[PDB]
Formats: sequence, structure tokens, C-alpha cells
Amino acid sequence: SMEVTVPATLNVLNGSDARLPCTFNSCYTVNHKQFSLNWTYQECNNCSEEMFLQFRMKIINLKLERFQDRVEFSGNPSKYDVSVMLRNVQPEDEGIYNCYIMNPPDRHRGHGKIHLQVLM
Amino acid sequence: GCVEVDSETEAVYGMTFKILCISCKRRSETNAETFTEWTFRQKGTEEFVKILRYENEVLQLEEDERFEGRVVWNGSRGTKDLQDLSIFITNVTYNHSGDYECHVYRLLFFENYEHNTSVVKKIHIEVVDKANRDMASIVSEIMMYVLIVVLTIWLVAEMIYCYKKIAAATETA
Amino acid sequence: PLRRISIKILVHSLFSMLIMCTILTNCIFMTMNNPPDWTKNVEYTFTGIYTFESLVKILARGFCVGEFTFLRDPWNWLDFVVIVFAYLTEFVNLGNVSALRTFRVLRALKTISVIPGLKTIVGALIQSVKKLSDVMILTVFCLSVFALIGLQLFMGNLKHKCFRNSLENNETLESIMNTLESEEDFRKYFYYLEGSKDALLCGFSTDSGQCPEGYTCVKIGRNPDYGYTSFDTFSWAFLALFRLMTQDYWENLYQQTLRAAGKTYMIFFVVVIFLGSFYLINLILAVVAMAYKEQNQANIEEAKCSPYWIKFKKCIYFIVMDPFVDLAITICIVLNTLFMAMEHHPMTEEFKNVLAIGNLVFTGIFAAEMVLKLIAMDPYEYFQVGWNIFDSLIVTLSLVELFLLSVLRSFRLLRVFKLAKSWPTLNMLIKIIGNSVGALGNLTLVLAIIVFIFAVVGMQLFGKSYKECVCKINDDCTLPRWHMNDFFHSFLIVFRVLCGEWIETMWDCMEVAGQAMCLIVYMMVMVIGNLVVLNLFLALLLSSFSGKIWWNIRKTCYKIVEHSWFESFIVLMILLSSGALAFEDIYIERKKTIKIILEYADKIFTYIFILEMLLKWIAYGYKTYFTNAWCWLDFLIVDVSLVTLVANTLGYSDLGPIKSLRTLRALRPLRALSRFEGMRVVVNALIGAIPSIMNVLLVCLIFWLIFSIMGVNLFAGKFYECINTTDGSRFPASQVPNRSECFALMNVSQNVRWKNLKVNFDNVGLGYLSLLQVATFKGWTIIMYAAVDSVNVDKQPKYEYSLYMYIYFVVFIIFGSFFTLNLFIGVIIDNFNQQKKKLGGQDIFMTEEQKKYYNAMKKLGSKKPQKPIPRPGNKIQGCIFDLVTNQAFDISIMVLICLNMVTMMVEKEGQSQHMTEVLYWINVVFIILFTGECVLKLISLRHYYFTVGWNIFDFVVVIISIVGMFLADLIETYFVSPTLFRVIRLARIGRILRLVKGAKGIRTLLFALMMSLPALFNIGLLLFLVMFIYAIFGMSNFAYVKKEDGINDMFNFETFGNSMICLFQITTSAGWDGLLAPILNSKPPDCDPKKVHPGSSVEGDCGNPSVGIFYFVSYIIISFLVVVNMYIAVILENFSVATE
Ligand SMILES: *[C@@H]1O[C@H](CO)[C@@H](O[C@@H]2O[C@H](CO)[C@@H](O)[C@H](O)[C@H]2NC(C)=O)[C@H](O)[C@H]1NC(C)=O
Ligand SMILES: *[C@@H]1O[C@H](CO)[C@@H](O[C@@H]2O[C@H](CO)[C@@H](O)[C@H](O)[C@H]2NC(C)=O)[C@H](O)[C@H]1NC(C)=O
Ligand SMILES: NC(=O)OC[C@@H]1N=C(N)N2CCC(O)(O)[C@@]23N=C(N)N[C@@H]13
Ligand SMILES: *[C@@H]1O[C@H](CO)[C@@H](O)[C@H](O)[C@H]1NC(C)=O
Ligand SMILES: *[C@@H]1O[C@H](CO)[C@@H](O)[C@H](O)[C@H]1NC(C)=O
Ligand SMILES: *[C@@H]1O[C@H](CO)[C@@H](O)[C@H](O)[C@H]1NC(C)=O
Ligand SMILES: *[C@@H]1O[C@H](CO)[C@@H](O)[C@H](O)[C@H]1NC(C)=O
Ligand SMILES: *[C@@H]1O[C@H](CO)[C@@H](O)[C@H](O)[C@H]1NC(C)=O
Ligand SMILES: *[C@@H]1O[C@H](CO)[C@@H](O)[C@H](O)[C@H]1NC(C)=O
Ligand SMILES: *[C@@H]1O[C@H](CO)[C@@H](O)[C@H](O)[C@H]1NC(C)=O
Repeated sequence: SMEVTVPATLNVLNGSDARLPCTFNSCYTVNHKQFSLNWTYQECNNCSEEMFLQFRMKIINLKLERFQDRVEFSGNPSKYDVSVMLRNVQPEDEGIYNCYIMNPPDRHRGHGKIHLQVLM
Repeated sequence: GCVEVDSETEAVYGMTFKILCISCKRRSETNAETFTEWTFRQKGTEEFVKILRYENEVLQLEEDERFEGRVVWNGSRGTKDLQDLSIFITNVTYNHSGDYECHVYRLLFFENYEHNTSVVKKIHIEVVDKANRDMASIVSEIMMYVLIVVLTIWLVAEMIYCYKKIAAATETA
Repeated sequence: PLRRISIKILVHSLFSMLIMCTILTNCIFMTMNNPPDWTKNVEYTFTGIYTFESLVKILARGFCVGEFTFLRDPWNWLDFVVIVFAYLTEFVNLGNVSALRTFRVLRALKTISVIPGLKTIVGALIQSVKKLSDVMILTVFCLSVFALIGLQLFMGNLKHKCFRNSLENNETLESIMNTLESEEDFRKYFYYLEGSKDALLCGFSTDSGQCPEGYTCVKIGRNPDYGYTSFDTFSWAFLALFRLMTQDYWENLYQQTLRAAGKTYMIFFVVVIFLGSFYLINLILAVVAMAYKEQNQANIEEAKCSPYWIKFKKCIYFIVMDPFVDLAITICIVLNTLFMAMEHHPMTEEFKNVLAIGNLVFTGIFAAEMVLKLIAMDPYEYFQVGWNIFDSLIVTLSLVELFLLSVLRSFRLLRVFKLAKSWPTLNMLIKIIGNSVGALGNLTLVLAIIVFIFAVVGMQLFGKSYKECVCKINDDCTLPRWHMNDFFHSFLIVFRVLCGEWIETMWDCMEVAGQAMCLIVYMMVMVIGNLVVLNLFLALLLSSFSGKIWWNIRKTCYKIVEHSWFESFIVLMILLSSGALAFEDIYIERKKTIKIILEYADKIFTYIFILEMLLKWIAYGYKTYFTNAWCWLDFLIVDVSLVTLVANTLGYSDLGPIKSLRTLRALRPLRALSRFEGMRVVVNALIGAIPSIMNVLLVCLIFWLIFSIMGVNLFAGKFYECINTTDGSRFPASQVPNRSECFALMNVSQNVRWKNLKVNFDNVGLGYLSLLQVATFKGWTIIMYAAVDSVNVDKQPKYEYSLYMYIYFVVFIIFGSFFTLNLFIGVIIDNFNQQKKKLGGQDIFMTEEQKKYYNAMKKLGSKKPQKPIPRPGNKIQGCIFDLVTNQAFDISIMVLICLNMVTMMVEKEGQSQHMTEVLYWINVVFIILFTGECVLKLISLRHYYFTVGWNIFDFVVVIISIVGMFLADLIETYFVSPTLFRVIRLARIGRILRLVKGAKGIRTLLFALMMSLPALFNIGLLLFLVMFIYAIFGMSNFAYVKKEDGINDMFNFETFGNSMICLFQITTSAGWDGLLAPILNSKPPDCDPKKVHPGSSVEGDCGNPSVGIFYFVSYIIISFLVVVNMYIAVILENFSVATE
């Protein structure tokens, strides 16, 4: 079982930068072809998931319209780090952010879930 | 397992002779495919005319009269990875005399490596009318007898000297 | 008032019992490994009982006086730690729960305090450890010196791999290495021997080698075994050597270095194993045993209708018939066991039923006697005797079998012991088992407690890691056979370590759990666990233990035989005759000339021996000649040689015997035994003990038979499996569940085979072989995997179906190996003791001349003071003398040498030039200072300096050291040959040896080793001759066997040099199982009976199963007997030196 560390709730002021910090821990050494990381967003608990960033050989930023160009990768995965950064957070960014990590040879897939709340 | 032994250099006339060419792989476990060529140049003449080629299982023999007929494969059989290549001649003749060069071609299959190698074994034989006993055999037999005779002479020699002394002791007392 | 109540509560019969009962229950809980959530409440209660038990003691003892009474005792400190820890955890706690939780295991330690008398045993154990202080220092020093020698000689050697010659796209060895990291990727590039974990080790020299053509040898990459097995660093070298000392899988290190290094280095291993392992381990036993005797003995010394029943009942008692009826039954019991011995995997239907009919009769007879037995003496009278109750339980079990776990049924065989009362030795074995749970029950209990704590501790610490990591350790992604995930499994690993099997498992733990943690836990189990085992063994063993011209001619020949030249001449012939034997082998075809002389040479030898024998007859006469044991041996040997010679000249040769007879030649070295005085003395001792050994063997055989019979019922015919021939992997069982199913696959598939183990429990005879491997721990694991895996007779084995069958092996090892070995060792050493007593209390391992020399060495022990020396008159000369004489100055030199030693340790593989240069320079200063000290002692001391033995050693070391540095330098300028250079540097290790002078404790032990060299030499000579005879038998018999496991190029019987290497390896019985296996297979498809073998006449590569088994088994037993002899010599000398 992959070890995942994230804040269950993350409260950020509107207009500030929000680092979404998650810790993934598993035995072995990470492999570039082998290591894959996926990040998805939901407007609400039951809402459809929208993938917005992936690691497949390298970082792929999907540039979803809902985020403009405010998403950045913010983590060194070799360190078990897969954090992301949401610059200049807006009220519509409130919702659920999911990190999924599948790491060969580890069969298990890690999952971190952050509830991002935007202050006023 | 396989051992490399050099072939005999003297063939009696009018009798069958076997020529030995043995090549051993460095590692027994590895598996490779082999084929051989034997070329012979008669004494008093330069160069070599290939006489036979053995690939697959069938043996191919050149049409030259000197070796036409008279040759049979004595090599490893059915292996397809010969290791030992030897040629046996029936009805040895003077014409079969000179230098023999045998080259081996081996395809070694490795995990992702295919290796082609060549090793050359040359056999030189001279035909003689009567088999000649090896010098080592003769020297040893003559040498062995001398030891048998010398030791006995030494043993008998002591007794004549020792025994006389023993006989002398009884008389004194 | 309250204090009285608490105090009243504190000392009570029930309270000690109550505290203890909860603790045992607590232990069951630790074993959970993922306890349910509900169990948490139970956890709280245990915490509650301890505080309450803990609180009262503190309340009553302290009197609110600082708990003076409470904390004064050392054990109570432990209780306080446990209470705070349980409490501390609820309170803010440290991050690692598993690391922190492990402490809870401490509660188990509490049990030690509660049980009565346990405290005494633990204290007794600690006292023994104190005696071991000197041995520990020597062991570290000894391991350290070898580590330094090993590191210099073999550093970077394990690195060699065969790198392929041709690389596409302009790739380079350097370029290739950084880019790729995968076993699949690696395999394409380096050789890899068909499924081995790591790349084949190659060698530069002609002796080692070799890489297949098209592959070249270069050194790069990690060492084999995950990088764990390497000689690169001092720490790594130390681990490698420690493994050699305890002999754990030592054979592989030996095989691996020789291959990379080359066979010439086999010498390093012989010296290390012979001195470092056999000797060091023996020293530990002597000290532990010696220490135990003082304490055991010191403590011991201080102490000192109704009427009809009576008529019928009286008759039954007459029926006891001890002279015949009681005796008659035992014959019946022996017969019954013999009946049970007949079983096999394949049994005809009629035969199977007969066994069933036969068993019922025996079951009935035993019960009838019991029912009949009851009537004669009455029930109360009947159950009074213990054997009767013992007999009763067995009979009852049989009755229940008919109507109401069929294995228990197999259990009636124990009945066989009944014979123990009659037999003197069997009675002894019965006594030994009793002592462990009897008087020594407390000590044995401690072993059980310690094994339990470790199993649980290992489980807590590494249990999680094995599951998550799995892959680092296993290719498959599933748990390996030996792992620490569960308590039973964690327990199995701990038990394995008690036998010296620690290294194989440790590599696995290290991959998953990291080096620091795994190393600390394993090292502790091995040291602490073994000490307890050693104590139990030794404690158990010691406690349990206590004209007529014809006459002139006849006189003259007698003169010739007696004469020294003749005796001397004959000995030369024997050595020469024996030597000719070595030349024959697979390579004899080449070098045809040597073959011819050797053949002729033998004839001269045959004539000389026959001639010598005739002189013997005339000189001694027939009566004197045949009443001698040696002559018969001598007479017999000439005859075999004589028959072959007459048969050979005649022709009519090669028709089996006489041809089998030729192989009998190997016996020629045997005549050498009579000639050497040293060899003969050792042989006399063994003959003295064969009768005694025979008695123990009978008990072992009878005892092992029950285990073998039991084993046959459980696993007979169940070891078969369907395997993929290409990689030898068992099929899943999802498909091909039974043998019938397996055959269908073969009909539609080319390489699937249904095959048996080769060493198994199919019949009683085979079971004995299977048991032998388990007893020696060699080849034992393959069998155990088979046993647990097994399901049914014609069914494919499921993975770990039985799982609890492991218990059978554990029980056999404790009883079969631990107890019998205890018995075997006890009788042999004691018999040796009686022999010593008979021959006027004189050592029985030395020739008369050796005895005179031994006495001289004894003289060195004396400390009478040598002359002080006079300071020369000159003050300049005197002050230096004054300075040199001072003890403080000498201590400084001792410190300097230690500083020098640390410098050697820093050296490591691939260090770099700046690093290399500094070490070279520091070394020079050391040589100058040491040379400087020598000159100073000389200026003041003068002739007096040469008087001391130590000074001479010190002086010699300096000469060697300067020369070693210069020669290496000259060698560098001259160049050509790195190898001569490494050996040359070995000279520096000489200075480190001077440390011995400083330590008084280590020197006494060293002196003891020196004293026993004469005795050890004789045994060594005898051992060498036996090894030699075996090598010859092996060369003829086993060359040409197919190469499978333990037999490959090198370490094979093809030539004499090779045979010797193997025999040395098996002397310690390591890998004996591997060599034997190729010999066992016979007939297709295991092997091809007729194989070409180019360059040779012989056909086929089939081992003789019967001949092979006798050969390996006989050797294992013989070597073991001599080794038992080695221990006896070491112990005797050790007691004497320590005693002085
Ligand atoms: C026995 O094991 C062999 C060795 O892996 C299996 O052979 C492989 O089979 C697959 C498909 O048939 C091939 O793609 C592989 O190349 C084979 N390996 C090699 C190197 O030959 C074989 O399938 C197994 N036998 C059966 C009947 O399943
Ligand atoms: C041995 O195993 C075979 C394989 O299952 C058993 O025979 C049958 O297997 C077939 C598949 O080809 C199934 O359709 C049948 O149901 C199986 N037998 C029955 C009666 O169901 C066989 O029974 C097993 N035992 C033996 C043959 O001793
Ligand atoms: N498999 C087995 O018997 O386990 C025991 C241990 N493990 C090995 N892998 N070995 C290699 C060969 C061997 O003899 O079996 C052995 N070598 C030693 N010293 N003990 C054995
Ligand atoms: C990509 O993200 C999706 C979430 O919709 C997840 O299901 C999938 O496993 C991810 N891809 C990989 C390769 O992990
Ligand atoms: C032998 O050699 C001669 C000349 O070299 C040739 O004419 C003759 O045909 C040879 N013998 C045979 C049988 O071919
Ligand atoms: C060599 O050839 C001869 C020709 O008859 C044959 O009889 C012999 O058996 C062969 N050598 C071998 C393999 O014995
Ligand atoms: C050898 O050759 C002659 C012909 O010159 C032939 O007659 C003879 O049969 C041959 N030898 C044998 C053994 O066949
Ligand atoms: C190597 O194999 C090739 C096949 O492509 C063959 O033509 C060539 O002769 C072989 N090399 C040698 C030296 O025989
Ligand atoms: C060496 O590598 C270079 C790449 O820079 C390549 O162009 C060249 O052909 C290679 N050399 C050979 C002999 O193939
Ligand atoms: C292979 O099974 C076929 C069925 O098609 C059968 O005819 C054949 O005899 C089987 N092979 C053997 C060796 O029995």
C-alpha cells in the first residue's frame, strides 16, 4: 500500500498561492518510465473528476480552461513528493483535489484527497 | 568430458589410419553449431586443396582421386555441435602423406550475442612401410629391466656378505 | 493500616500466581500481527494489572520514603520501564509505533521475574559470559588480522564479469554502465549463467577463468549477493570472514573467490578454516565448558462373585511370568516395528491389505496383555508403575482408531523404547532427555523464553517491511519461503539461526529492512541465542556424564628387514608408488609418454613389494606374520595388485572383475599407515573407541528408525510434481492438479515431466538418507519445502498446504540431532578419557619423540626472572637505556602500533590517488618510527637485547617491513606482474602481530594453540592420507558424471587437483548434498547412459547410485570422527594451560 500524506482540508485566501502538499511513500527507488502521477479536480463531492496534471515520463500539464495557466507542478517525485501549486487562487477553485500514484514495481496505487476551501 | 588429444603422426602403409582433430569449447554449457573443413597438401608440393566439408549431418567430399573413396567421418554424431572432428581413412596409401590443416567454424548462440569463431588444427602425417615401435616404449622396457636386475643383484649381494657374518657368529661362541 | 493490607497483599501465594497468569496470556496476544480493533480493550486490562501489581509493591516498600525498598532491586527497574511505556504511549509519543511498540515485548521478560528460580538461571548465564572476555578479544583480533590479509589479497576480485567483445553503435564499457539498470537489460550485456541472480564470475589467470569465447573479462559493477558479498572494505571483509569462522554457507564464498581469484588461493581458505574456524570455535567451547564446571561444582560442594475374583486374581499374578512371559512380549514388540518398516510409494493391492491384517493382530495382542495384565494385579496396582501408564496410553489409541488425524495412529511405534530398561546405553539416552525437562528444566525453559522474545521482536520490527518490499527480495512479487511476516514464520527464522544458517536469511532482511536494523537483530540472536544453546548442551552433557643351514638363512633375512636402509628404502617406494596414482585421469590421453612410463613403472613396484613380502615370511615365519593386523592389510594389497598383473599379462582382461578390481588400486596409499609413527598412534586411538562408538550407533539407528518410519507414513509417495523442464518450475495446480492430468499435458506438450525428488521418504532406507541431510543441515531445506507443499499420493502439490509439517522437522532436529549428538559427543570424549587413564596418564595423540619436545615447550611457561642488564657506563648511552627501560615508553609503542593498524583498515576499493598517496606517506613514517625504536633499544641494550625472544621477533619484523616497501618499489620500477606485489605487501601485517606481546590474556590462549600443534599435526597427517585415498577413488569413479549441482567446471572430479579441492570442502560436510546429487541420477531422462566423450574411450555419464551413496556417506562419517578427535586435543591442552 502506497503511503500518502496530504492535508485533508486546505484553507487558502483568495488571490494567494496554494501549494497542495501530499506525501507518497513506498519501498524501492522511483523509475521515470515506471513512476506515474495523476492529479484530478472536482467541483464537489459527487462531481465528475477532471484530470489536470499527469506524470508520464515527464510532467504533462493539461491546461484545463477552468484553471487558466495557474497550475504548476511543485514537487520532486524522486523524493516521494508530487505536490502541485495553484497560483492566485480564485473562488471557483474550491473543491476536491485527488492525487493518484501508481509506482512500479509496487502494485498498489496511492490516493490522496484534499478539500481546498477559498477564504474571502 | 571433452579433452584435446593430438593425432598420431605415423600411418602404416596398406592399413586404416585415423586422424584426430579435437576442438573443445571454453564452456561446456554454451550451445553452438559447428562445421569443418579439412585441406591437405601432399608432401613435396606447396598449397592445400580442400578435401572435405562437413556441415549439417551429411559429409561432403571433394572429387580428387588421391582421397577419392577411402574416407569416412568419425566425428561427433547427430550433435550438430561437433566438438570432435576426426577423419578415418581406409586403405592408407603413400599418396595420403603430407600436411593436413583442419579449420573449424562455430556459431555460438548467446542471449543477444551471436559469435562466429575460427580455430585451426593442423595434422601432419608420414606413411611408413612397417609400424615403428615408439622410442619411449623401447627405452622404458629396457630401462625397467635394468632396475629389476640391479635391485636383485643388490639384494643378493647383501645376503652373501650379511649371511657369512651370521654364520661366523655361531662358531665363535 | 493500609501498608499492612498492601504488605499483606504483596506476599501471598495467589498474587505471584495471578501476576504470572496474566503475563502468559499477554504473550499469546503479541502473536496476533494485526489484532482486531476489539482486542484493544484487552490491551488496556493488561496495562491495568501491571500497574496494580506494580503500584502495591511500590506503595508497601517505599513507605512514601522514596520507594527505597522498591527501586533497590535491579529487576524492578524493568517493571517501571514497562508501566511508563504503556502509559507514555497514550501520552504524546514518538513517530515510529513499530519501533516504540517493540518494547511491549519487554513484558515477556517480566515472566523471568515471576517464575520461581528463573532469576537464578539468568544470573548463572551472565557469570559464564564474564569468563569469555579473553576469548572475545582474541576472536576480534584474529578475525581482524585475517580480514586485513583477505582485503589486501582479494580486494576488487568479486567484481569480475564477462563483458562481451563486440558492441554496436560505438558503445563503450563506460557508456554502457551508466545508461542501463535492469536484470533483463544487464543480461544481454554480461554473461549470466542460465537463471542465476548475478553475472558469472571470471578470472585473469589460467587456473581460474573462464569466459565463453566472444566474451571478455573486465571488472565492473556490484559484488555478488546484492553487493553484500565482497572483500572491498574492511567492514565488508570482516563480515565475510565472520561468516567463514562460523561456517555459514562458507562453501560459496570459497567457491566464488577461487573462481575469480584462481585455485592457487585455495591455500588461504585452508589456513583460515583450519586455524580460524575449527580452532577458534573450539576455544569458545573449552572456556564455556571450563567456566561451567567451576560454578556447577563450586555450588555443589557447599551442599555436601467376589470370592471367584480372588481365585482368578491370584492366578493372573502368577501370569506376570517375568522370566518368560514379560520377556516374550518384547520379542513381539521388536517384531512389530520391523513389520511397520515395510512400506513404499508403490505397493501392490494384496501387499497393502496384508499389512492391515498384520497390524490388527499386533494391536490385539498388546491390548489383550493389557486387559489380561489388569486382572492379575488389580487396577490400582496396575497403574502404580509409570511404564504401565505409558504402555496404556498407546494401547488405548489403537482401539479408538477402528471406529472414531490418522497420523497419531502411526504413533504406536514408540512402544519400541520398552527395550530401554534392558539396554545400558538406551537407558542413558532416556536419561538425557529427562534431564532437560527435569533438573535442567529451568535452564531449558529460558531457551524457550528467549526464542519466543526474538521471534516476536523480529516480527514487530520487520513484519511490515517484508510485505511491502517483497519485490526487492523476490522476482515473482510474492513472499519468499523464509520470511518474518507471521509468528510461525518469524519463529522458523529464529530457529534456523540457532543452527548456523544466519547469512542466507539476512541478505533478505537487509534488502527490505535496511542494513543497520537487520544486522543488529541477527547478530544479537546469534550471539545471545547460541550462548544459551551452548550452555544447555554443555550443562546437559556434563551433568549426565557425572645341518639346519636353514636357520642361518632365516636369521639373516631377519637382519635385512630390521636394517634401516631397507626400512627407509621401502618407505620411499610407498610414497613414490602412491604418487603415480595422481597422474591418471581425463587428461592422461594427452601426454601419452608419461602414460607409458607409469604403466611400466608400476610393474617394477609390484615386483618390489612382492619381493619384500617374501623376505617378511622368511624373517618372521607364517605364525608371526599372520597374527599381525598390519601385515594382513599389507598382504592383501599386494594380492590385488598381483592378480591384476597376472591377469593383465595373460590378456583376458576388462571383463568386469578383474576390471572392477583395477579400481581397487586406490588402496595402495593405505600401506603408508603402518610406516609412519605419527599416523599409527592416531589410528590406535580410533580402534580403541570403535566398540564404544558401535554402541551409540545402535541407539542412534534405533532412535532414527522411529522418525524414519513416522516420516514414511506421512510423506511417502507425495513428493512427485509436474515441472516445466526448461526452468524446473512447478505448474500452478490450477491446471494439472493430479498425475493423471499431468500426463495428458505431456502428450500435447514437449517438455513437461512428472518427477520425484531423488532423496525422499518413499521407503525406509531412503528415509534414512533424507534424515541424514536434515541432521547435518545440508540439503535439508529442499526436502522441507517438499514436505509442506505436499497434499496426496497422486496429486500435484499445492504451495504450503501442510505448513505445519515443519513441526515434524523441528522435533526431529531437537531429538535427532541435538540429543544424539549430545550422546555421540559424550561417549566419544569419555572413551578417550579412559584410554588416557590406561596408558599411564599420558597423551595418546603423540609419538614418543614428540613427547620429549612437548615437555620442552612446557618450560617456556615459566616466569623466572631473566637478568636485568646493566646500563652502560656512559650517560649518553645510559639515558637512552634509561628512557628505553621505562614501562611508560613501551606503552607508547603499543599505542603507536594500534594507530598503525587503523591505517590499514582505511584502505578500500577505488579510493583515488590523493587518498592513496597519503596512506603511502603515513606508512613510511610508521616504518621510520618503528625502525627508530629498534635502534634505540639496541644502543642501550647491546648484546642483552638479543637475549629476549620477543625482541628478535620485533627485530625481524623491521627487516621484513623495509624490504617489503623497497621491493614493491623496485617491482614498480621493473614492473610486470601485479600479483607478486600484493603478496609482498603482506609483510606489513607483521607489525600488527606485535600487539600480542602487550596482552597477557591473549598470549595464554595463543600458547595453548602452540602446545597442541604436535597432536594436531598427527591427526592432520592421518586426515590427509584418508583424503588422498578418497580423491583417487573419486577420480576414477566420478569423472564423467553429468554436471548438475555442485559439479561444474572446477570443483569437479576430472583431475587430482580438482578432486582435492572438493574433498577439502566436504570435510566440513558443506555442500556434500550438492556433490552427491549428480551421482544419484541414473537412466534416461536423468542422464544418457552412452555418451561420446570426445578424446576418450569411456561411454556414458551415469553416477552409480549405490557406489556413490556409500562413498559420500562414509566420508562424511569418517571426517566427523577425526574432527571429534581434533576437539579432544584442543580441550585437553586448553585445560592444562588455563589450569597452570
Ligand atoms: C515451459 O517453460 C518455457 C520457458 O519459458 C515456456 O516457453 C516459453 O513459451 C512462450 C510461449 O509459448 C514463448 O513466447 C517463450 O519464448 C518461451 N520461452 C522460451 C525462451 O522458449 C513454455 O511455454 C513452458 N511450457 C509450457 C508447455 O507451457
Ligand atoms: C484428476 O484430475 C482430473 C482433471 O480434473 C479429473 O478428471 C476430470 O477433469 C475433467 C476436465 O477435463 C472434468 O470435466 C471432470 O469433471 C473431472 N472428473 C470428474 C469426475 O469430474 C479427475 O477426476 C481427477 N482424479 C482422478 C482422475 O483420479
Ligand atoms: N538447500 C539447503 O540445503 O539449505 C541449506 C544450505 N543452503 C544452501 N543454499 N546450500 C547450498 C548447498 C547446500 O549444501 O545445500 C547449502 N550449502 C551449505 N553450507 N548449507 C546448505
Ligand atoms: C489518470 O487519472 C485517472 C483519473 O481519472 C486514473 O483513473 C488513471 O489511473 C490515471 N492514469 C494512470 C496511468 O495512472
Ligand atoms: C597415387 O599418386 C599417383 C601420382 O601422384 C597417381 O597417378 C595415382 O593415381 C595415385 N593413386 C591413386 C589410388 O589415386
Ligand atoms: C570410425 O569409422 C569406422 C569405419 O567403419 C567405424 O567403424 C568406427 O566406429 C568409427 N569410429 C567410431 C565412432 O567408433
Ligand atoms: C586396399 O586396396 C587394394 C587395391 O590396391 C584392395 O585390393 C584391398 O582390398 C584394399 N584393402 C582392404 C583392406 O580392403
Ligand atoms: C560467420 O557466419 C556467416 C553466416 O552469415 C558465414 O558466412 C561466415 O563464413 C562465418 N564466419 C566464419 C569465419 O566462418
Ligand atoms: C563513434 O560515435 C560517433 C558518434 O559521435 C559516430 O559518429 C561514429 O561512427 C562512431 N565510431 C565508429 C567507428 O562507429
Ligand atoms: C497424443 O495424444 C494423441 C491424441 O490425439 C494420441 O493419439 C497419442 O497416442 C498421444 N501420444 C502418446 C505418446 O501416447
